[PDB]
Amino acid sequence: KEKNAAEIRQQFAMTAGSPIIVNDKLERYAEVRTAFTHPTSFFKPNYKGEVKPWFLSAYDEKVRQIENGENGPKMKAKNVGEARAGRALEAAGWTLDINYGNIYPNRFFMLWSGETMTNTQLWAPVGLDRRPPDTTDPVELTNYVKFAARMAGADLVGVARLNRNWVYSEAVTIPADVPYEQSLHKEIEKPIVFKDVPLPIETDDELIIPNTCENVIVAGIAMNREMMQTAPNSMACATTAFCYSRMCMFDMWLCQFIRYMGYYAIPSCNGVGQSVAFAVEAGLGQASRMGACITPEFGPNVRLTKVFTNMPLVPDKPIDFGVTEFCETCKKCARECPSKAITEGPRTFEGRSIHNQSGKLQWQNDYNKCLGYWPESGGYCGVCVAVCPFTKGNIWIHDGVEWLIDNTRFLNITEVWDGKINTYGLDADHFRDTVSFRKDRVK
Amino acid sequence: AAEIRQQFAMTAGSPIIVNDKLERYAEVRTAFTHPTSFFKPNYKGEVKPWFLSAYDEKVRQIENGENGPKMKAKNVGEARAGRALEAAGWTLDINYGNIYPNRFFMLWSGETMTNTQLWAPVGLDRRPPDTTDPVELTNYVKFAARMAGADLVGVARLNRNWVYSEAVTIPADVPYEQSLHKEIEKPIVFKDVPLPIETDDELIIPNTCENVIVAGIAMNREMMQTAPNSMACATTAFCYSRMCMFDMWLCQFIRYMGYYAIPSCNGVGQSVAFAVEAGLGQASRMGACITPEFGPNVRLTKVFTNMPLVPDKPIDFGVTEFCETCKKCARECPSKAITEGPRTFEGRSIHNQSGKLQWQNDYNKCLGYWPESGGYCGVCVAVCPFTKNITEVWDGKINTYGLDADHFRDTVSFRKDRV
Ligand SMILES: Oc1cccc(Cl)c1
Ligand SMILES: Oc1cccc(Cl)c1
Ligand code: SF4
Ligand code: SF4
Ligand code: SF4
Ligand code: SF4
Repeated sequence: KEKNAAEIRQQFAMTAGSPIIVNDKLERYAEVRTAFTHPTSFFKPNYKGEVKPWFLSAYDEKVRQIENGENGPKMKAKNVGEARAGRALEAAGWTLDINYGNIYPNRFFMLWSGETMTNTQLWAPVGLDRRPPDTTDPVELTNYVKFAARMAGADLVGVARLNRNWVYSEAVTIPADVPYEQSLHKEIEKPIVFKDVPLPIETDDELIIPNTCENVIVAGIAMNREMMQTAPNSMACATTAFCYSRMCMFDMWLCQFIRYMGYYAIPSCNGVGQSVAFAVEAGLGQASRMGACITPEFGPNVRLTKVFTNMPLVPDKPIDFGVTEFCETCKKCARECPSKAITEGPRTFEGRSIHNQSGKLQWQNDYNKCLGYWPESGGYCGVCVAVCPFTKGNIWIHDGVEWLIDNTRFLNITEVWDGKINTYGLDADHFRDTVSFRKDRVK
Repeated sequence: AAEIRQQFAMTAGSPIIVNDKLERYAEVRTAFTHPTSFFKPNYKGEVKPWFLSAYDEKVRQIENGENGPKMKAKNVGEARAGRALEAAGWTLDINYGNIYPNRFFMLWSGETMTNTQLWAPVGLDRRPPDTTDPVELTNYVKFAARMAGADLVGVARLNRNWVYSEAVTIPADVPYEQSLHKEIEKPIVFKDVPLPIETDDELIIPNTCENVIVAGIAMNREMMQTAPNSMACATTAFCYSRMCMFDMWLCQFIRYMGYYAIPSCNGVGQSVAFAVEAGLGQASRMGACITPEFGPNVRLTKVFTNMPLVPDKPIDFGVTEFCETCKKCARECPSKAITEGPRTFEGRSIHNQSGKLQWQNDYNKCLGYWPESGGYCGVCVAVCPFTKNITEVWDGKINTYGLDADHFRDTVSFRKDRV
């Protein structure tokens, strides 16, 4: 029986309700607490023992590997030119991303209003962003916005009501008068608040999201399997990087579509809130031991971005295809993790360190240990994603009655450069899995 | 598809036939820019820049619940959604085509880009190349081109006949808000200099700029078949933003490999000629490059570089002989812009470059239909055999970037077909 991704999603659909289990110690999480930004984790030694911002120490390791003809830690390249080429591809992939994630809200690409954008100015005579909505029916709007999402580069798209528990209490950002070249030295915190205002607006003191901001649209941006399977080496860094620029394009495209439909839209990429939780509530997939959203189509080998809006929409149903029970017995990511960051224990409500948000039931991982491996390896690792059985393209089988996971699944870089590739790194052997008709956009 | 393209490869040599009269063509002569064609009436009889008159028709259509000229939408909501999708598609494109060289997204150096600055401590853009072998470089850069969103990619030596003699641009310190009102003409010249450079007087391409890399960016078939209505405008628009990201991504890769790279999108030179010389397809009666995978339903962009590369062979799969007897685009064109006659070396008007054997079309007649219809037409692309209602499009099949899984296998690539 030929694989039917739509059938699979329908088979495992849940009844409505946020799947994330929480208790009374839950409070919104200040973004500065992530390992990338917090002072306790931001600094890492380089290979000479010099203590630096982690990404500068990682740069030192990239340079060292190129000079030594390596594609990764102790991984010899074919020659220096191949080592150089992998890092050139990685660096280029980030072209449309600011400071590794686009996290500053309402700066650079992540503007909360389209008014100053060159595209908005060019189109101003038509008045699409000033004319009241011609469609308020959530059913039709869901079909329109999901169609637009696929045009804008999403491989998966889902809708959820906005759960404010996953919106950061304070964002990391920069003052509005700070030019890019000083941005990394002038980062500040700024509260994200919800108020009775008509439009998203930023004051000197606050980023203000309107109380009318009902919905979040979550996109999955598929990474390339062959390149991620080289983790922790450079080609895994390149598929990561290119997908961050795809995320940025998605956010801007979709926000402009929503604005030109007469609503407002807030982009975010890696900023504003916790993408994994939104993705789980929007039904893209389930949380996992490693901490990523695992999808039926791509496993965890998929990036996430999201857009917040007042556009009326129909929320999607969460999905339960057994990930929690497989993660309970699998632990491959924990065993293979080069830094032992991933727990082999049970889920708890108690954060392992400052980097975890306490009060939600999850596997609690040590993300300072994870980040510490990045300067050592000169990359963004990804070994957990690479070894997860759900990342394999071969997991789904049909037994004549229904779909199921094949339990047998759970028991070099020159060839990548010389091997299979297609547009955006997508794989035509599986691309049919993300075909979409109206019936699977809105019910 | 790899079998087909090898089967139809020609021996080396530009297939475009030229004569002694050929001269490089000033970009201002295109119908989009030239003063004789730029102003068009709207439906009220008011003469405006053609795209503003076209805007007025889009507004009139939304108000009247239409997706195109005399084409009722399901309701006003559907009409609005089609124009919202079209407008959004252009997000990463400046003034319909990114033609101003070394402005906005089309910078000729990576030095000021936020990504280059972030990566500066690694020194990839200042380190000499570690690879000079054109075979390996061709494989690397084509792999990168596919990562960067090209559905097709080819390489040719740069033929300066197709580089505009003078570009349309704006002064470097003019802000976006005044760009449309302060467009100027600036020569593109070739000189013995190390790097692409712009002076007050000239855009200077180095004599070492040996090669052009041409990308095909596939449009969506269902949407283009709604031409001249709004969903054909939307697939057009989204692919212009795909073009811009391709140029920037690939230029950065080439720079981080130790070479220089000039992006262009619709600027700098004539994409159809470059695409034919790079083997993506053949010229056609309508004037487009027709590819085996997509026919003419594919957009083009290109990047110029001194990176050593292996030129691809031109391809001949019989387009010329088919266009000789077909004439379907010419009979369906709503403005009679496309000739039914034979190819000549003599342009029909200022908008054509004389001195090259081609079907000569009247591109002022084409542009005149755009304000009338409120869109970018595309009927010629839609009806062409090589290419093979709006509610059904919105309710129907779609996939990532509008690509089609029924055909996506045709653009799979291994090293054997890259070099
Ligand atoms: O969020 C990410 C992911 C990978 C690399 C970096 Cl630097 C940031
Ligand atoms: O080059 C193009 C193509 C379509 C529309 C416009 Cl305005 C320009
Ligand atoms: S490797 Fe195993 S335990 Fe880890 S996330 Fe994947 S399925 Fe779960
Ligand atoms: S990215 Fe690497 S170091 Fe981090 S959790 Fe995954 S396997 Fe461990
Ligand atoms: S775009 Fe339309 S008007 Fe222009 S040549 Fe093609 S069919 Fe004719
Ligand atoms: S419609 Fe016919 S004559 Fe026109 S470009 Fe296509 S094949 Fe050629």
